[PDB]
Amino acid sequence: PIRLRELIRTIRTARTQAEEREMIQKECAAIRSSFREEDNTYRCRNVAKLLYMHMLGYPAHFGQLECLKLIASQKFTDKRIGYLGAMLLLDERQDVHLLMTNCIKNDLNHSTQFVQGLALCTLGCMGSSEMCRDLAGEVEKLLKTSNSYLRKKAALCAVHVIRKVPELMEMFLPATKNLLNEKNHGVLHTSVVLLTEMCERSPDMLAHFRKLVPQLVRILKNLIMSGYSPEHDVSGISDPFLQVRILRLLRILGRNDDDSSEAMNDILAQVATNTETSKNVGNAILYETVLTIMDIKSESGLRVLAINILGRFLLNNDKNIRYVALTSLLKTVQTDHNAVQRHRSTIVDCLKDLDVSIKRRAMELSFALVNGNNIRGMMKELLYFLDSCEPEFKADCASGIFLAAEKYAPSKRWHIDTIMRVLTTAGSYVRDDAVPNLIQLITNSVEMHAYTVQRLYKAILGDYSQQPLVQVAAWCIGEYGDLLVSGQCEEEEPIQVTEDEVLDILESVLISNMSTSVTRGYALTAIMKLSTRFTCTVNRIKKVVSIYGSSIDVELQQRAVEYNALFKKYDHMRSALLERMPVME
Amino acid sequence: DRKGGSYSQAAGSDSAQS
Amino acid sequence: KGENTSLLHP
Amino acid sequence: SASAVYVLDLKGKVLICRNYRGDVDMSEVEHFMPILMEKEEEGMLSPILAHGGVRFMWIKHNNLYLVATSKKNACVSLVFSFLYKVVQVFSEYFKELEEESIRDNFVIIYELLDELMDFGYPQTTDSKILQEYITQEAPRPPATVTNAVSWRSEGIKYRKNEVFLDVIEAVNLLVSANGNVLRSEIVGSIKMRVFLSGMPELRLGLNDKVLFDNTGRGKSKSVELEDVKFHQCVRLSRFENDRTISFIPPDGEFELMSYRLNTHVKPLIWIESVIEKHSHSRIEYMVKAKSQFKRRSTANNVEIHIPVPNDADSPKFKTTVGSVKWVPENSEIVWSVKSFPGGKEYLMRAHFGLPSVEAEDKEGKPPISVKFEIPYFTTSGIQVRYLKIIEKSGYQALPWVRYITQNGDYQLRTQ
Amino acid sequence: EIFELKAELNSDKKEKKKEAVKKVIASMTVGKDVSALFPDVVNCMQTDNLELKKLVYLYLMNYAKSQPDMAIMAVNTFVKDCEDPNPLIRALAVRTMGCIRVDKITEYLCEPLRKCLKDEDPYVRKTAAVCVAKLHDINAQLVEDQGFLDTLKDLISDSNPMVVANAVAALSEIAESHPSSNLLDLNPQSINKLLTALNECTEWGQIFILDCLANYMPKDDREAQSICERVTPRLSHANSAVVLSAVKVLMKFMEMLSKDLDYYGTLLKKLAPPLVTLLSAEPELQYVALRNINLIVQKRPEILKHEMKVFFVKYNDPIYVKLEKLDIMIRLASQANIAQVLAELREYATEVDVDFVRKAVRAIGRCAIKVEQSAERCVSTLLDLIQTKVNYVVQEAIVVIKDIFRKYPNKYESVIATLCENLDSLDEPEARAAMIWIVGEYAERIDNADELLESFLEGFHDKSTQVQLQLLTAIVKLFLKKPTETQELVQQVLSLATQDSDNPDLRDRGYIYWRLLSTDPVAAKEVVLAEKPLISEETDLIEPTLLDELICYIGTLASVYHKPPSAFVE
Amino acid sequence: MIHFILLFSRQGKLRLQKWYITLPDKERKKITREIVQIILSRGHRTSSFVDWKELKLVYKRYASLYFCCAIENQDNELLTLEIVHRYVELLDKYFGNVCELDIIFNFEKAYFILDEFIIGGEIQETSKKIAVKAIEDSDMLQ
Repeated sequence: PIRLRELIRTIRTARTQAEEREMIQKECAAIRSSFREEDNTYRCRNVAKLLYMHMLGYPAHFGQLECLKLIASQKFTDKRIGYLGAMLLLDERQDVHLLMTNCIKNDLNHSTQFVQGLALCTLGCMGSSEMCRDLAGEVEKLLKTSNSYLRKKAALCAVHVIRKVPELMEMFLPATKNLLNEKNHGVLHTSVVLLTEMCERSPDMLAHFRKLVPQLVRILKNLIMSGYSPEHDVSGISDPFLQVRILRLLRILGRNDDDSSEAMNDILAQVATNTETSKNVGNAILYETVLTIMDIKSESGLRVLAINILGRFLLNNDKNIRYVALTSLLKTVQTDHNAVQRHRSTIVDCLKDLDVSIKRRAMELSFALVNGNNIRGMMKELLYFLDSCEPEFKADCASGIFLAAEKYAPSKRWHIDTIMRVLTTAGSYVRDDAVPNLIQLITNSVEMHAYTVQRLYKAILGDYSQQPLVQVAAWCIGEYGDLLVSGQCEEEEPIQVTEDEVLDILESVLISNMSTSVTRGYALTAIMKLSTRFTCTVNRIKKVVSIYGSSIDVELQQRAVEYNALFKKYDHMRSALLERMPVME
Repeated sequence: DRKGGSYSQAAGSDSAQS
Repeated sequence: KGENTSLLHP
Repeated sequence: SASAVYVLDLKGKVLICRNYRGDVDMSEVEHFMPILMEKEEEGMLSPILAHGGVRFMWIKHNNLYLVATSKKNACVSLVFSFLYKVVQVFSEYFKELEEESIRDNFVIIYELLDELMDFGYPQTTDSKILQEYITQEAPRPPATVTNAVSWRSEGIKYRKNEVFLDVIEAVNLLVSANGNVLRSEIVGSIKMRVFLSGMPELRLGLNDKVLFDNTGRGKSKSVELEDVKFHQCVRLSRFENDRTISFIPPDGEFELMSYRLNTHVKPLIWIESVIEKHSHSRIEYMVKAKSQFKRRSTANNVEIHIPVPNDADSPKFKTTVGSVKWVPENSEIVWSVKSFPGGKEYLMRAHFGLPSVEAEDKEGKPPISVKFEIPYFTTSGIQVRYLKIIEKSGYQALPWVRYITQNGDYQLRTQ
Repeated sequence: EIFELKAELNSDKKEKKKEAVKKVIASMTVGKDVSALFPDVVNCMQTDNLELKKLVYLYLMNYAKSQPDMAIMAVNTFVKDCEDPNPLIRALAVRTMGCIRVDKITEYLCEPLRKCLKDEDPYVRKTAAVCVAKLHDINAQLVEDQGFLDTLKDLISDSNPMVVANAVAALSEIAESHPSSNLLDLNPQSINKLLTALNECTEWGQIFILDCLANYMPKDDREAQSICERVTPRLSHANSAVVLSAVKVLMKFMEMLSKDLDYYGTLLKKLAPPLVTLLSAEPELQYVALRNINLIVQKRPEILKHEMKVFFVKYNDPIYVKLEKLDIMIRLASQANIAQVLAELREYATEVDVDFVRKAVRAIGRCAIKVEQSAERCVSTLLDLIQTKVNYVVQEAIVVIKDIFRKYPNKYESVIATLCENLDSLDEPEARAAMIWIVGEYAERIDNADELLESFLEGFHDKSTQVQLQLLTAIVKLFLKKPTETQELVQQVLSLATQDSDNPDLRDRGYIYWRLLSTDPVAAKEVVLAEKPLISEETDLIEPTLLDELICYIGTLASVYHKPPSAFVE
Repeated sequence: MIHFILLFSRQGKLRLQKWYITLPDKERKKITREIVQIILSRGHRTSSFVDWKELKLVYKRYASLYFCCAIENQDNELLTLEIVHRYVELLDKYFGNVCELDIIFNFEKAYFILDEFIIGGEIQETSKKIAVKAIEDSDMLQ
């Protein structure tokens, strides 16, 4: 039985990855040999070594039955080792935790407060969809006890069961009633967390849980008044976790009612100005209070105080404070949107910050703050940010710009120009999913087609490696070939479009190696549709279709064969099915 | 002695080929 | 080394 | 066309660097480690890396990777040959290739790196010749480098003239799981330790099939070597003209010639192994080894590696001759036999447990490899005919040679 | 520290100076920015002991570009050292002069380079040849003004074969960067002279000697025959690069040789054993050998036609070698060794490398497509692999079957029943789409084609664009072939892809299918369900123009990457 | 609730791990590797907050070994930092001058303390002395 410290030293003595793997295998061989003999004296050391090997990156599948056997053992060290193994290497998808239900039930009624607590913690950490079904009866029994050290564990187990089984919340309603008078801070915090979870799960208990709002307000006021305490007082803040839980419960309660908001209005006002934000706990409490006020129907003064606090925190040099302020502003975007416009300069400056999280928060705030009047002004800033954005932020910036243009675009021409600029500058950053949205937007607009067609033709001849831009240009050509070239049936004056450059471009795109089989299909469809849309270049695409009918791609080959068959046997019926597709929202 | 086969003396040339 | 140092140094 | 030859470590730290052209910035080595990590984690890791317009072609040594940066279209083969020569020189000078000598032998290492290659073009690679101009404990360079003979220093004098040869055989057999042998190649290795006085011109003569046919004796046992690779001392023109192997042996042990021809004979050892592996219950290893080699030959240190289950524990071995041990580090049954007389038959019956819980992922079937090494046995039948040791001064040489037969790529595919 | 080191280096005691030099070298190697002390070490440079002079020269070379201004205090020392009686000191000084990347220092080094160009010591001659090339690379105009081209040309026609090889390499490097104007090419006499010193060149000198012939283009068979006869002994060199260089030279010379003569046959016969020997090199060189074989395989595939057993990948072979082994086997795959290739592929499919398994599946598919005589064996192997119940193996087998059906579907109706129930729950887009295409095109041997497509129509609007298009095509084909059991299925597909489908290409395809169905369903049989022509397989052989150019670039980066030298250099 | 907590060293070695979400072993390893790469590829002025996979990944290492957490987008950000600081202080008080060496050798004690402090991703005891007393009583049981 090698000791855990000796095994750790041996592992640390390994330098090469191969040497470490060899040592781990050598230890695991002895561990498996000991396990196969049904060892019970030094089983704790073997379990610890197996857990260390699994954490170090070694398989531990064979060490599954040993943990179950040690769980139902009688030694305290063996029971603790088994519980740790079940918590670490055991999960719902393991399929070996089904037999652990009997062990948990046996240990759930144990007189010892440590074995029962360990079993409850293991059940909460590795709760399964079926384990909670057969353990719900025992969980409720422990929740009604008067054990302070076990009340928190019972509350955590009930919360875990409710999260895993939302339909089991009905059995916890009569157990949590009249439990807000616990003197212990941990019990009160667990009760508050359970009440918040029950309220967030279903709204039926909101009315029942909304009557205790005065009790929660009184508890919060007492906690605020009792600012000195040996336990739970960190950095001058007493019960920061309890205060955060109370603020979250207040924010989640009365968000659509006036009585609940009015009852907690005094507490929010007192905490909004009687809290010290010098430490991180105070800043977190202030942020939670601001979020709760924004998420509830509070008074105008509370909203003004929250706006002032957010403005003050936005100027803080701390990265965490700036991120919290940005998150609060993003959350309070729809609510108090007029008051959020005062931080436009701060939002713009945050985009140039050297923080990835800060930059992302600033970009999100700018995207969410785009209105129907600042869209034109913010378009230049968005384009500048996209041009000088990070490689991982270019696609997100382009998607946000496209969404803003499609939502509150000042005009179709301006929106079309912005979309074309984004496509030309996005390059390989625009997602292929936005291509169908752009196609639908182009099809919906039936007033600006000549300028859009000319712009697409100009931007498609220069480059063709942009898959989304190439697909958009091909779709535009297929939809408006009759408008891109006007009166191009025969030779005419030298213009931008001559009825032959489009066919050459389509052929190059189809035969170009920079094709993912999606742009090639769009080009083939555009060429097929150009037979009826364009009549100047006739009898020329048929040869290409016949030649393209032997392509390696099965779908491409079938499309080429169908096009050749339509051109060679349904020449009169080719135009009978080339009508424009319907346009829908 | 030596593992892998005892060393043997080598000739000077193909005496049978002149 | 850098590992024997305290996590918070209190 | 390497730009800078550098030596890295297992932690990404460059133990030593030696720029040859200076066309590549020294900061590109930092991106080599992340690039190698990305390639290894994605299966695209290769010895020839590429940091944009600069290629990092290098091999992995015992403890560090000798990465040589390059930017132009340099010869990758030339870079690999230079790296191999540098590794050989380091092994000859330093008995160990680890970080302990890199940080301790820098004084001579820097001088060797500077003298070996100039402007990316190596000039000297002989460790014995280089030891006379660069030492770690300087006179004019020896005339051997300037002269044509750069592998035999003149003026060497010894009390006796004894040359020890080693006809080492490499029995490589690739037997499929169906029982048929696919790749069965035997590569000869004529390694000689020449220790004489002066600069003798060795005239190697063997019973080659081509030589026998040319002389008219193509009817006796003649070695049919498909590929024959002579050393640098061996004159290519002399061998190409009339199969005349005339060359100046070096001072020390070196590989003169290395024959490589296919083998169409039955395997010297026939292994009949079975796998009675129960479904998560037990396993059986009915391994039987039959020696097809001559009874007069004994395979010293026979090690037939039998890959057992990775998660197998509490194994029991029921064999006949030889010690069988399971090594958890390698996860296989080591059929170790000290002396195996030719024609012997060893039968083994393995029995090991298996966990009830199945493994998360498959582990594969490693091939069974035998480590038979039977000395004084020439499977190819090639025998040394003569060795013309000629010296200007005139002395009576006492050449010696031994034939050693071992197992090379003698792996057996599992079922 | 720094002050103490400077004081030690500025002392008159050699015992302290050597220790200070060693400490400075270790600090620079340890990763310490010691360039600030360059002027301090400048004074302690002219030392009689060679141990400290080499360290000072190395520090100056490593601290030359960093402090070019402070390097102006070494020209006099270099000039003084360029005349030392010891050849080693002169060679070291010449090497240090060329290694200093100083624009204002190389100008004054022309005189020492000219003096050492005609040095009697072969080491001095090699050092001067290397320094001339270094100066030309640093400044081509300065080298041209110094008139070192004439001296370099005369170096090849002198004694000292190592020095001759070094001069040839320097001239090749200079011409490599040159614009091809005033090339250093030589007549057959120069080639014969180089061949005479080729047998006396060192291991490194052999490559330099053989690289010169890579540019010369023979014009007659007699000259080509002599060149082949002289390069034949190079195939018996222990150096891997020398053998590769000889093979490349022989391949280049074969472009002018006549296949009617017996020289071509002898060269082809004498090259296979060399390839077999090179294939047994180090694992690092295994990839290079495989790349060289692939480059030469597409040009002269009649040399290694019988080399198939050696192409089998070993158990301990590297991943970069294992992947290339499959490509080599596919390139050399033929009906003679079709059974061996199939057996090797079957063994390679039992491994755990997902990338290796995919490569093996692709190689098996390529071999089956290339040779139609083993189509049945390939189909049986694919069926066995599918029955192996491997998700990645199942996807690979589905892809291979879909590829084979499009090429040889005339006798592929016997496997549709087995593939009808083959665990169609796999969500791989490459396998689900292939299965849908096979079902649509092969909806004749399966009586439950309509039922199978029902499961794939649940999420057709959100599965994928290619998957949705394949499903729509299969539904259209089923309706055209059997419209009794798929009459409502076609209408449902049209409604889902035309009303609830926002894909532009997919919407257009659905509208076209609906128009064809509503215009002439009979004509849809001859329009949609038509006999497509023979599918043109993607040939893996490189273009002849690139192969000829790639032939000259052998053993370099352009051959390993299979790309032109100008498409990869920066 | 904290989805997972991982204590990783500066060199990339992980000294502690506790995930409250049932995920596959390969998926968990990939997520841990990605988190290590992101944290190891982040500067000292990144705000100690990362939005990875819609999870507020907060990084706050007080020594060579760093700390990580996975909090859903439904609670405050400073709460996670306060909880991490409180856990570090409790571990230091229980152990006494806790260093990196004691973490590897005393991983079982750290796991027991974490289990007794946070269960299911949520807190179990807001105080700092009651949890220490409970841990000491449990350890003294034998």
